[PDB]
Amino acid sequence: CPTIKLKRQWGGKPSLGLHYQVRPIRYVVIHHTVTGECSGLLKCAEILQNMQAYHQNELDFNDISYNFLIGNDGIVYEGTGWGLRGAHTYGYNAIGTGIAFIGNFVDKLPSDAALQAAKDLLACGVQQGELSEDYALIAGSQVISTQSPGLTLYNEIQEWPHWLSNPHH
Repeated sequence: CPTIKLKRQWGGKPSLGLHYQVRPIRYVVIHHTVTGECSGLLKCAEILQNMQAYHQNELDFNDISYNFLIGNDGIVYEGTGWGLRGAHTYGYNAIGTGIAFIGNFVDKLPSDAALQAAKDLLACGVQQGELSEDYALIAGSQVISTQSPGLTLYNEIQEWPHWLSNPHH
């Protein structure tokens, strides 16, 4: 079970509005940030802080759009966190957990540590009752008009158990 970097622990601002999710959650949506990569708290916190500010100020979201975000270091950074609605995926915020790999993975994969942290996050979520034992894992590109999480990353995750090939758009 990965130790999650909580919101305060990376210097993030409190959410401007809470919307509680049903438990358990049935969909996990995978994204990339279309940002540079990062490792370690110092560079990861800068990106997340700027991203949250952009989401709250320019995009009018209550908080950083993703539920969780994962760095090259293989640490899971709390975005909206478990049980709270983000704004990462149209039609899948209330009923989904949005997980973004930090970086751009059209042409490359995230680090092995990032990929393993993600699998651990999903298994622990099932174990803790955060996710349905038969949760569906999907790419953002399956359900909204986007390339996220990037073709290469997309090719990776369609091989994990729980991948669902036909989620509703």
